[PDB]
Amino acid sequence: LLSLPLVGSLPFLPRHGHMHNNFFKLQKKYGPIYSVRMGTKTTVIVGHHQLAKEVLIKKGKDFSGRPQMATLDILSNNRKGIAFADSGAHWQLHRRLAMATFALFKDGDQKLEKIICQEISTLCDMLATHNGQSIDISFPVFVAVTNVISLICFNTSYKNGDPELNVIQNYNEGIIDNLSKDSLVDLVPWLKIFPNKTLEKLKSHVKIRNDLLNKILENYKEKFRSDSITNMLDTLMQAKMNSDSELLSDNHILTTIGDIFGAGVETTTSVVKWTLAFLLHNPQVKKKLYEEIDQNVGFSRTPTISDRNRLLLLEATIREVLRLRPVAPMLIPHKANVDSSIGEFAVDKGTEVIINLWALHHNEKEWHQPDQFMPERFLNPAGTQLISPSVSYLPFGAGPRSCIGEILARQELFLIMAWLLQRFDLEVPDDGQLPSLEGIPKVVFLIDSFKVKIKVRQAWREAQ
Ligand code: HEM
Ligand SMILES: CC(=O)[C@H]1CC[C@H]2[C@@H]3CC=C4C[C@@H](O)CC[C@]4(C)[C@H]3CC[C@]12C
Repeated sequence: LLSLPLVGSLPFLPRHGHMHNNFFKLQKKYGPIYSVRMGTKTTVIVGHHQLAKEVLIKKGKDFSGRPQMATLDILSNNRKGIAFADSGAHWQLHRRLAMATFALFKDGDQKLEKIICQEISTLCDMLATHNGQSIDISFPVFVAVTNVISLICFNTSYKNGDPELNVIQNYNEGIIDNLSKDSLVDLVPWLKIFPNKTLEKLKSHVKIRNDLLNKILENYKEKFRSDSITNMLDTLMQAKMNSDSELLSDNHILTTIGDIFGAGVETTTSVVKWTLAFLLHNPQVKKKLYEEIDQNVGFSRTPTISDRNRLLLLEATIREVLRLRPVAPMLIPHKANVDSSIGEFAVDKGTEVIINLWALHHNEKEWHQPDQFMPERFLNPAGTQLISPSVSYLPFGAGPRSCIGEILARQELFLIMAWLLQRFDLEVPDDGQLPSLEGIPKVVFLIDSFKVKIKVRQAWREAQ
């Protein structure tokens, strides 16, 4: 009477719970760092901030690779661009170019605060027409951030009603949906197991997206001139002519613009939706934010970047949203470029390594009541300045593969929330339904579409 032969073993049920939460629960049994193997591939899950900072910072270069995935190969055209590119010359080149591009908006007649505030005023006007109604603000916000990125990349933007915006929204939604079912970290490779159309569907969306990028590129090749470097595509093209020109082919440049448009639009739109959601569940915090803005900016002017020194609760709220609901609760998978180690455990070349950011932001030894939305935790006991209550906090990642849009992201988020609170009461709809805060884990941690009643504030109207 013997034990059964065991051909496979998994520690939890696939497709049951959010994987990032499942991995975190396993830490109780197994500690902050453990592995799983799928056939020949081995993946390592890291869940403590110290070990995470070893992988991301102290040994960044050792762990800066990206694993190959069938779906990411499609979206990135066989590993071009920045985000899904393996570490290497192509990756390093476009990455630095993209970062240098942000210097052309440091100030001057192309100031980032002004570009953003231009789109936000259009967004505000649009939303004012819905005065007294309940709406889903996904699309207006998406259009506003799409313009901002479009100005950074091409110095161009869309007029309201350009149906191209609906086209983009449509393939974005389709890409995000098919890129993964679960998180980007899929436990079992079901895609390569059962008959399915996922790759063909993803191809189809990626086709439409690429053909649109091709179109914009051929138009820009004729508008481009060496004496005017004002946007990202200039930088890529200026760099191509000075040139190792195999790293700056057409596909490379498109894939790069693709990632920039991708991350620029989807992440920022998502965090605004989450922020509005959390405020609808917390009228009291929302009350104090109105009081804060009314008493620090008033209705004599619009909010500006420099008001982030004054509106501290607004900055704390944004930080607390990125804690509870990180856009990428498992970053993007890393990969060991060389043989190495984490916490003095050996990690081989080619081993996939996921940072469970969700664990870092809910670690009970590092955060007081992690389950709770408490913007206060980012304010000194008085409320006079911001502080870092924990080092176990990495919403934008760190080291070599860290976010390159973080400042753009922080500022866009700050200004949208600041303007919106200045002009609008944002209440629960007359149906009384609150948004679900459970979320949907894709490559981005989406929130369910919900509605808000939007009303021009009486205090703003009086300002005439
Ligand atoms: C609230 C908004 C955002 C958040 C929370 C965020 C967070 C992150 C995270 C976690 C990563 C991956 C770090 C890693 O893989 O270790 C990342 C990577 C990246 N992000 Fe952001 N991001 C945001 C907005 C943006 C924006 C606005 C842009 C572009 C302007 C952008 C461009 C990128 C790119 C290109 C990468 C890949 C970097 C590489 O592999 O070298 N992100 N971001
Ligand atoms: C937050 C983050 O890490 C960013 C880095 C690159 C970003 C991706 C880059 C490209 C795309 C394709 C686009 O159509 C939709 C979003 C999507 C899939 C982005 C989602 C979020 C990603 C993964």
